[PDB]
Amino acid sequence: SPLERIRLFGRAGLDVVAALGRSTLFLGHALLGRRTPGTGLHLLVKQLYSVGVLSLAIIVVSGLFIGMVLALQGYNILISYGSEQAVGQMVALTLLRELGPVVTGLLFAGRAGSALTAEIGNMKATEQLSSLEMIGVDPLKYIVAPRLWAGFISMPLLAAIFSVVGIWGGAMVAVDWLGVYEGSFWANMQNSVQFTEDVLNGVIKSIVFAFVVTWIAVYQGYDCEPTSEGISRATTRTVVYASLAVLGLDFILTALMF
Amino acid sequence: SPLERIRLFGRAGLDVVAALGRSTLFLGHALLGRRTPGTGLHLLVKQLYSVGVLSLAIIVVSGLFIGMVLALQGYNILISYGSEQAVGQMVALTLLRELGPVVTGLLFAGRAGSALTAEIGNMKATEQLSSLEMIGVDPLKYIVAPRLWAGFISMPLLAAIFSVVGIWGGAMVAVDWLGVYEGSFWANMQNSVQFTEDVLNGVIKSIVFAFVVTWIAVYQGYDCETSEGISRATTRTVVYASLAVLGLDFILTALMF
Amino acid sequence: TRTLEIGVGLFLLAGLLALLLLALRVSGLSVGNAGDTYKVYAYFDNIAGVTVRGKVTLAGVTIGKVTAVDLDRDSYTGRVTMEINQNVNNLPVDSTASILTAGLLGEKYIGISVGGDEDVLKDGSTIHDTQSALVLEDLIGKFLLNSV
Amino acid sequence: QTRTLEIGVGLFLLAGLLALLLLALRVSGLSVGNAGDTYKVYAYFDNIAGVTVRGKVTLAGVTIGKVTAVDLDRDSYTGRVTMEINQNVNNLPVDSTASILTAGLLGEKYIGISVGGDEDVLKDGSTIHDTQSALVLEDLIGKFLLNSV
Amino acid sequence: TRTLEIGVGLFLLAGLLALLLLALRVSGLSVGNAGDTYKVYAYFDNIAGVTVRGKVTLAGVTIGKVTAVDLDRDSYTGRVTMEINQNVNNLPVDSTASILTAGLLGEKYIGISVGGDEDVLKDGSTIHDTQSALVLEDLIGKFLLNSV
Amino acid sequence: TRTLEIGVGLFLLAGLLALLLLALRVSGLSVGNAGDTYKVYAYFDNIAGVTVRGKVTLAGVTIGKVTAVDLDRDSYTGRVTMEINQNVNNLPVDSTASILTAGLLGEKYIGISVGGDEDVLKDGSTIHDTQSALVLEDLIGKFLLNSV
Amino acid sequence: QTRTLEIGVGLFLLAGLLALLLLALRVSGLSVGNAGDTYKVYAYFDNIAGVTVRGKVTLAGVTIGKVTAVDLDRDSYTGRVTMEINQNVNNLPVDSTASILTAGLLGEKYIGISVGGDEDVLKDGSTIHDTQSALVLEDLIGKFLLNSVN
Amino acid sequence: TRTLEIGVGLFLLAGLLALLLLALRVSGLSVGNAGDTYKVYAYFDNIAGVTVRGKVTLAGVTIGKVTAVDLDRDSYTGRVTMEINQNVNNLPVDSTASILTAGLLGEKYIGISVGGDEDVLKDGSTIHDTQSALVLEDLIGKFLLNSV
Ligand SMILES: CCCCCCCCCCCCCCCC(=O)OC[C@H](COP(=O)(O)O)OC(=O)CCCCCCCCCCCCCCC
Ligand SMILES: CCCCCCCCCCCCCCCC(=O)OC[C@H](COP(=O)(O)O)OC(=O)CCCCCCCCCCCCCCC
Repeated sequence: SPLERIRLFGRAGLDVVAALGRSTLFLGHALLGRRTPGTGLHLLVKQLYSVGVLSLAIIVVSGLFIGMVLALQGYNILISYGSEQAVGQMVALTLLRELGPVVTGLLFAGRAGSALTAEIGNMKATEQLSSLEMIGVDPLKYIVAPRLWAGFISMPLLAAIFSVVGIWGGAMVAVDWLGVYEGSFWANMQNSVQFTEDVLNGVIKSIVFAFVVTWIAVYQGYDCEPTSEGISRATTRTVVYASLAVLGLDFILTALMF
Repeated sequence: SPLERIRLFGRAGLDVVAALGRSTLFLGHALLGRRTPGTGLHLLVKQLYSVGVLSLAIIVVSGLFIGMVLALQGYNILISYGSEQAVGQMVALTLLRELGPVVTGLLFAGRAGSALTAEIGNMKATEQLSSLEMIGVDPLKYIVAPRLWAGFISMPLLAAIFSVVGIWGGAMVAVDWLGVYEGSFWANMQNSVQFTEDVLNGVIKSIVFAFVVTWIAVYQGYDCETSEGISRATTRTVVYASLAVLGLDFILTALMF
Repeated sequence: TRTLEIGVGLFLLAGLLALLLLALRVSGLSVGNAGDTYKVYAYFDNIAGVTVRGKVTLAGVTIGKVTAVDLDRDSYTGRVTMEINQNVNNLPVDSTASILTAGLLGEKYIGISVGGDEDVLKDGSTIHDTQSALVLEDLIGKFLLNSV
Repeated sequence: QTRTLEIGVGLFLLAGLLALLLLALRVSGLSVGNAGDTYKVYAYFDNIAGVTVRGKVTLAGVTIGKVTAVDLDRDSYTGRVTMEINQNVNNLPVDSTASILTAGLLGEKYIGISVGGDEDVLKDGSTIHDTQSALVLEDLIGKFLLNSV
Repeated sequence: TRTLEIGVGLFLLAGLLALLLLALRVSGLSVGNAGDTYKVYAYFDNIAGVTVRGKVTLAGVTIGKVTAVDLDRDSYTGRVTMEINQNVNNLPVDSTASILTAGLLGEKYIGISVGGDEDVLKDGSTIHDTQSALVLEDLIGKFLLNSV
Repeated sequence: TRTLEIGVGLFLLAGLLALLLLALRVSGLSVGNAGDTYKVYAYFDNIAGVTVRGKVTLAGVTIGKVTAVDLDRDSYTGRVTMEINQNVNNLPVDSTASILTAGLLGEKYIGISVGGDEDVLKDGSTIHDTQSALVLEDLIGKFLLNSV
Repeated sequence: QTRTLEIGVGLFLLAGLLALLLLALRVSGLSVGNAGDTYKVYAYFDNIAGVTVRGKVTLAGVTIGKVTAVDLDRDSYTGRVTMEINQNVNNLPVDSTASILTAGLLGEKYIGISVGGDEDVLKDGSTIHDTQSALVLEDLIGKFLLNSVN
Repeated sequence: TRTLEIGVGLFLLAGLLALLLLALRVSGLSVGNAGDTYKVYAYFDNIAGVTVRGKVTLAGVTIGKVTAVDLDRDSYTGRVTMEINQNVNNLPVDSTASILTAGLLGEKYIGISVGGDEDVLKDGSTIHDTQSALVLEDLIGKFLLNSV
């Protein structure tokens, strides 16, 4: 029914904001509720291994590939102008203030934005997440709080590693594959980036996603209906919403500081 | 134990080079095996609705956002070069030559590279596929062949729509808030875009990691084990498809700058 | 009031259809650009760099956008059709047009120059006199190779 | 009634998200601890070819403010530029002449204000009476450099 | 069902529209706003920066697109083959096809004059006279060395 | 287990080392490139293209950067505050700083031409003699309308 | 034995990826028929400031070929430039001079070729003996600014 | 099945170590003894567009590189050092070394005119007579501001 079709559309629209409110309530209860008996730093270490260290190969190979792509592309574009000796400035500018954090968002929200959701989802749907409440250990401060704290402090480091490897792998193609002066590359690079305006800007732009990607990647896993299909649908809702959030919040955070 | 770890690493190295073989044989059986009794075009339409039309609300908004980002950024890096008019010849180059076709891969392989493998793995887990061979219908050419054909002919259209919306967003933000002369903007853009080396280049660049994203999104779901198996296969296909988007991006742009 | 909350569906549609209209609102006008623009025509001898949608200017400030360019098959001159803002309507007929250059490299934009006479305009009329656009050829071919 | 609280918090945070409009949201464009408010001023020119809004108005080179309005008067057909000047500088005499200079050789054309000399400073919300136009390439070339040869 | 087919058809049409828009409204090709066009040959003693896909023009309005350049293996001249929109064919044969640098540092395009009122054209014929391509050398190799 | 704890530690230290490498080997940050040196003031008549962090120089080789630009409301002139390399402490007071464009169209920097005097520098004193920056308008506006 | 076939076709696919498509190496462009067969030409100049490699060599503006390399003739202490010409255009006489020209006003310096006047055409592997050098903003302004103005 | 399991494992490890060794070899690829490039000094009065790692050349072709620039504390003038490929070792001392501008706007480089004929060089010596780089101001400041 068309009127019931609009009813269902409005229902989904209100469900979205209801879920957003439930999600921020869940994040509040997770980050600063109380110190549960089972809580410890070993949790954070295990998750930092499950979220960051496992996501190192993907992000490093991505950095190398996207870096040599950025270089081999700009060198063509700069060849017509003649300032190819400034290619090093280009990759260190785009892959460090815009394409660095954005791609490492689209990618950290792909591996650890889906692995996290599927993991704690399969937790919820095998009662492993409920059986923690019977033992008394609040699941938030034990199952998700280390996920949140291992996403907050592992996506910025991933973005830094990604930008470093991308810059280096852009040099490795501009220099030893397309032949520009390596010294010129590095020199013209470190004269036009203005750390306090581009490097720290990219780091803040990456932190804001790190907060908004590991929050909608662990909520969407703590909220999926407990079945084998609700989980396979949540590990797609989280990738969609996290790529969308990376893009949108990067648009905001670059309009906030050009 | 060191020696057992080396044995396991060699085993994984033989597996990944054998999986590519099994995946290639699966793609072969899927695309040009025979004509299964239950196939048709209705399947292609249905899976084109699940792969493409449901993945419109993500990549269109992504195109808008990355377009205004590309403009609002280049103009800032060009305000000090004096050529703030070349913004048109930028949001129609970066968002066309490399970033626009690639991000559509990094994103299509997140919405329909993961939902595809989940929908085609949970099928294997709920015995759907195994219950299709008993009816006599080849599961490959009924369940996975329409996925392949809905990924081949819906990622390039996704990339084209993404690039169009990105160009228009870069325009809207380049003229409204940046005040760049709309005339010179569209002029420089239309002039220095060189269709045969940028538009068709982006389109073939998109077809490559369409064929390669829908291939490893469908296979990784036709070859997964249980809910824990699929919940891992979807992560595996998201990772492998982002990797095969970026790697194929490098390999392709190296063949045509 | 949940059956009443079908109205939020309309709150979203009217908020999305408004976004659609804003997407087609790309004209740069609220009260400033044109409001309700009005036509005028001009005949130049050379319009080298006045590709369509370029800004027209009186005393520098923009007035409208050149709507189209035309090669008048009669005399092979450039008849440009340009739109003018509503509020600006005191432009006398003897106000002659000329093709200035954006800065020193930017593409050419046309401007008008008030000459001053009673009969203002007709907004559908045309401009008779004008000064053509320069060209780095005639400037050195007819004024550098000519006397030096 | 948990949906009530969830929707309440969801709206209270969607507001804080749309509290990031970020489209001329901070009408002051430097920081949260700089000077702040600004004075207004107008000038009447004969040609303002390149005075695109949000540019720079300066004195002796140091930026003083930005151009806000580029209006045109219907009566005299002269461009009226409405700019603002930072609060710290408020001591510019009325006889100061505004002239449009071209940054470098091709850079964005800014409006400088050469100080004359008088006791009465300004109303800072009033207009300027004198000026010097912006030398456009075409009219200049055709008039003078063509006249010599 | 049918909503499925309508949705997928709309999506396919949107993809094809996006492809055609990226082609035409961004680059432009044989397909596009322009219809049929006729070729014309011309002989320049030099075509310094003239590349394909320039803007052959008259009085500023675009007349078409240059198609091919060649060094005539007999006279060592620049044979330029260009396209002219059929919207304008009234141009005379006995005109001058000059090259002009756009603005100050724009693309070196081709302008043509009006050749009196003689036999109009064959639209596939050649041109008689043309002003060669100016460069920095033919100027600053005579008027700065062998002059004041 | 400590079997993986080093892995987390190793790659966290790798991330932090990458942050430091981005902040140091790409930006020349406060690790030490030029020491803690003292400022010097200069009074000009026009500082148009003198942005922050310019390249204050002598004989072409870089000396340091300008820290601040100011409009001293008393005489309405340009107060530029620039840092001088501390080891370079032989710049006499009679030396004059002039605003020069870098080459032909580079950013407007200031360069200090040595005058030569016994007393050298307070490193915090002001300069007196200078040649203010050129401006196209005043230049072509006083040497084209009168001379030729 | 099926795993053997799987790994075999896997190696085959990896070979199809690496050998045929990757390695971004030696050009087979028209290596069978309809080729260009670029031929070398030497030219001695006095200043080749903006004649870096991969530039353009042209006659009357239409590109004739590209510049292969540049070097310093140790004995002459002058610039030597080696550039290629397509075998289709083999009608350029010997006394045809080369000249460094600037594209537009700022476009990179290419090598134009002014035709000669002898009947001996070329060898396409020979040299060019007479030419005109390039200009340089400093020596140029250094000549006619303080000698014919003051 | 196991005699070749760890065999292909070690084959892959060898391939990976070869790849890592290929990656590491960028920084200091094969510089060794700087090939056959040896230092030589130069003095100038003003070197504006001469930054580190600039270009040096003779007759246009690159001769080597521009090593470093500095300010001598005594004469308050600019010293610069450059590395010269030994393939050219016939550059006499009376050879001049001026500053030129790449094309017309490209970054300033150092060109060397071979000069006369005398004792050639020790590649570690110091060139003596030369001409500085033009600065825009003084030109228009003494040829326009004074003569025309
Ligand atoms: C020109 C105008 C156009 C510009 C539009 C602006 C868009 C702004 C960007 C949109 C945000 C995308 C998020 C998508 C997620 C979603 O839809 O949300 C969808 C889900 C609910 O969906 P379900 O139906 O599946 O439950 O909600 C959530 O997951 C809740 C978490 C969302 C977090 C939102 C972002 C918070 C911002 C925090 C910034 C402050 C950080 C600073 C800390 C240091
Ligand atoms: C114009 C030319 C036309 C282009 C032709 C397209 C080529 C297609 C090749 C795609 C290969 C993927 C096959 C399917 C994979 C699969 O399903 O197989 C999936 C299996 C998974 O096995 P597991 O079960 O063990 O996880 O293996 C993979 O995950 C493969 C990862 C995909 C990575 C592809 C990247 C290729 C480019 C690499 C860059 C090279 C580095 C060099 C840089 C210096």
